[PDB]
Amino acid sequence: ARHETGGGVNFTLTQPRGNVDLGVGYTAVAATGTVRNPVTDMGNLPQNF
Amino acid sequence: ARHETGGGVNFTLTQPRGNVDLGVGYTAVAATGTVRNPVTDMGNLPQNF
Amino acid sequence: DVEFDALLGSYCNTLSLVRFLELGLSVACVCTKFPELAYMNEGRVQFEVHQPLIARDGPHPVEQPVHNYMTKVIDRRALNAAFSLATEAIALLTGEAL
Amino acid sequence: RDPPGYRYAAAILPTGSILSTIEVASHRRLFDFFAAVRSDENSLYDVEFDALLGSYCNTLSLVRFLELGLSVACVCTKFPELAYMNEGRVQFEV
Amino acid sequence: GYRYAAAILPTGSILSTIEVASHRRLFDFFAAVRSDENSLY
Amino acid sequence: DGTGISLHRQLRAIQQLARNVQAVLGAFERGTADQMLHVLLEKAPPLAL
Amino acid sequence: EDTEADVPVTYGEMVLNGANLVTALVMGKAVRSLDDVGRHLLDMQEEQLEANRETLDELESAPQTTRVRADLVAIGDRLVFLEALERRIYAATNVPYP
Repeated sequence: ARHETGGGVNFTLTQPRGNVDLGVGYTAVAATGTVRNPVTDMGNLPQNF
Repeated sequence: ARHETGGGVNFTLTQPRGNVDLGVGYTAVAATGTVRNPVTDMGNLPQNF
Repeated sequence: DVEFDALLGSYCNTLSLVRFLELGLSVACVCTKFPELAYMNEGRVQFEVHQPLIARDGPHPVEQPVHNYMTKVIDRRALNAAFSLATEAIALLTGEAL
Repeated sequence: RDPPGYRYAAAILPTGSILSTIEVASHRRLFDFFAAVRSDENSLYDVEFDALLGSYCNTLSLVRFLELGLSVACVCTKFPELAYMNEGRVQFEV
Repeated sequence: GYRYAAAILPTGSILSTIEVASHRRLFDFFAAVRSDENSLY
Repeated sequence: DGTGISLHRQLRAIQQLARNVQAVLGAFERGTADQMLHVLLEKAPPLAL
Repeated sequence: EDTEADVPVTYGEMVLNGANLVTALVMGKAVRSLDDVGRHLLDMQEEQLEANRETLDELESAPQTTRVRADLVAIGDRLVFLEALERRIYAATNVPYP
C-alpha cells in the first residue's frame, strides 16, 4: 500500500512461503564443532534467596 | 496353502531348501575385527543364593 | 513510470545482487513458485512406503507384507519485508508534477 | 456443527432459477445453512481450499540374488522335486 | 493415505527405508495396515 | 456395481495383490542371502583360532 | 572440483489451470497436477491388470542449465557441495548468522 502520513509511502511488501520436512529418514544432521566465546563466564555469582 | 483366518484370507508360501558344506576343510573364515558396544554393565552385583 | 522501471529497475544492474539458485544452497531446496499460497487452508503431502520382508525358516513367526500410509501439513510462517520511500521523492519521480 | 457453508462459485452458473419469490424467513425453520446478507458482505469474496501436493510411493529394489556379490560363494542349482527327497548324499572321493 | 484415489497416481517416487520410527512418529494421519484390509475399498 | 466407482475399487484391490505378491516372491530372493550366513556361520571358525 | 552447473529457474510454476481453477474455488480442494492424475486414473480405468511401474507421471524434455561460480569438495564417496554465506547474503545487515 501507500502511507498518507508523511515521510514517504513506506508500506510493506510481504510474501508467504510454505514448506514440508521432506524425507522419512533423518535428512540433514548438523554438527557442532568449535567454541567462539562463552556468553556468560565461569563466574562467582552466589544464589541469593 | 490357503488355510483360513478371521478378518481376511491368509496365503502362506513354503519354499524347501537344501544346502551342503562342499569343500573338504575350512572353506570360509570369520574374524571379529571391532567391538560395537558392551551389552552388560560390568558387574558390581553379587550372587544371591 | 513503470515502463522505465521494467527496463531499468527490473534488471541490468547488480551493485550487490544475489540470485538464490545462483547460490549453491539450492541443491537442498526444491523451489516452486505457487502463487496462490495465501489462499490455502492446509497443504498436504501423502507419503506411502512399502516395507519389504524376508522369509524366515523353522519355528518362527511368519513375515507379513506391511505398508505405511502417512501425511504431513505445510507450515506458513508469513514473511515480511521493510520498505521506505521518502516524501518529495516517489510523487516527484512518478508523475505528480514536472 | 454446520454444513460446509454455501459455495459461491456454484450458482454463478445456476442450474435453475426459482420460479416463485417469497420472504425467505417464512420457511426459516426449514433450511440447514442460511445467511441473510445486507446488500454486500465481506464473506462473499474470500476463497479457501487445501491441496494434496503429490504422493511419494517408493519402489523397493528387486534384488536378484545372482545380481549380488554373495552368489559366487555358493552354487545355486534348482531342483523342483526337493519336497520328495528325504535323504541325499555327495560322495567325495579324495 | 487420507485419500486413496490420489495415490493411484504416484506423483513422484519414495526413496526411503523408514519403518514405524521417526517418519511415523511425525505424521498427522498414519495408518499401518496389514495386507488384508477392508476400509481401503 | 458397474458404476464409475465400483469399477475403480476393483483396481485398488488389484494393485495391492500385485504389490503384495511382488514382495513375497522377492523375499525368497532375500531369504536366499539370509540362508547363506546362518550356515556359513555353522562353519568358518574365527581367524584368531 | 569447482564451478558447478546449476538450474536458474525457480523450478516449476504450479498455477491453477483449467482443472485446478474449477476444482479449487468450487469444490474447495485442489490437487497438484490434476491434469495428469485425472488422466491416469481414467487411462488405467479402461485397461487395467496393474503395471505398476510408474511415478504416475514425469516428462518434459529439459531443465534449463547455467554454469555458475561454486565450490565442490570430494568427501567420501559423495560429491558434496561446500558453502559459507557470511559474505554473500549476510554482510553488513542486521540478521544474526543462523
